[PDB]
Amino acid sequence: NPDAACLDCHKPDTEGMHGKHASVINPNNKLPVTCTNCHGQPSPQHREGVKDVMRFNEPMYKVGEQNSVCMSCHLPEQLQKAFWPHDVHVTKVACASCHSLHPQQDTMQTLSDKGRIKICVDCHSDQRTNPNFNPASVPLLK
Ligand code: HEC
Ligand code: HEC
Ligand code: HEC
Ligand code: HEC
Ligand code: HEC
Repeated sequence: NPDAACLDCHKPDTEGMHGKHASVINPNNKLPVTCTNCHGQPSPQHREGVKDVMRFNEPMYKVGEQNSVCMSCHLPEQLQKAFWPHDVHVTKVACASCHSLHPQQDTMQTLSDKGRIKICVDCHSDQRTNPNFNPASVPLLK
């Protein structure tokens, strides 16, 4: 269990993977998805706050760096078929500004029809009125 190493320090509930990715198979190796598949690997300096592991929806990494990890498994063509606005956001805002992957359910998969339009308004309006908007880290929808 390669996840057990992380869970020696991290909280198995809130920092455990309890969303859909807990039950999926990694298309690259046909094994269960592990922590490092999304976060990469800690260095000896990990506890100090260094650019070792990936951090999602936080200011440390550029949008392109954050989102590229998802694309080690996901396919841009298929994302379009699921939800058109994906393409224009792939390089522009953190995937995790919308998706929540650690909890038992993802906020995006439960949105009503109205909610799927309100997210556009909420974040685009924030960009117009918030001088400190940072596309790498948006707490708005959380
Ligand atoms: C203790 C020896 C740890 C082990 C083993 C792992 N993690 Fe860790 N992690 C630890 C600390 C004390 C911190 C805080 C560092 C800081 O920024 O001040 C972290 C941080 C993370 C994060 C970032 C969370 C955040 O605050 O934004 C992630 C995503 C993370 N750690 C992941 C992670 C993974 C994938 C691990 C196994 C490969 C792992 N950690 C092990 C402590 C320790
Ligand atoms: C492989 C190690 C993956 C990485 C890295 C990421 N995802 Fe993933 N995800 C993966 C699989 C095999 C599946 C099942 C569907 C499929 O494409 O085969 C998923 C599923 C999702 C979903 C949908 C969950 C649902 O409600 O059905 C979402 C929203 C999703 N994934 C998002 C996502 C994001 C934002 C990622 C980077 C932070 C990411 N995934 C990485 C495999 C893998
Ligand atoms: C809000 C504007 C979003 C951002 C930014 C990202 N995603 Fe998304 N995604 C969003 C919604 C509302 C949905 C549900 C679509 C539906 O009709 O139910 C999704 C879906 C996905 C999926 C699942 C697709 C499927 O086959 O069912 C995946 C794998 C996914 N999203 C991944 C993903 C990635 C990798 C993103 C950053 C590049 C990303 N999403 C951003 C809303 C939003
Ligand atoms: C993608 C499929 C992931 C896998 C597998 C793991 N993590 Fe993750 N992590 C991912 C995202 C998109 C986020 C942002 C929040 C969200 O739920 O969407 C995170 C967050 C973390 C954090 C920070 C938690 C916080 O500050 O609230 C930590 C410490 C963390 N992740 C660690 C971690 C561990 C130990 C994992 C294996 C059990 C693990 N992650 C898997 C994406 C994904
Ligand atoms: C942050 C949490 C966002 C949410 C939710 C949505 N959008 Fe967005 N969008 C966001 C950023 C940071 C940018 C880049 C702005 C820039 O100046 O480059 C965008 C961009 C768009 C675009 C641009 C298309 C283009 O001219 O190429 C469109 C058409 C767009 N966004 C639409 C859109 C929709 C329909 C959303 C709800 C599903 C939505 N956005 C949500 C940030 C965020």
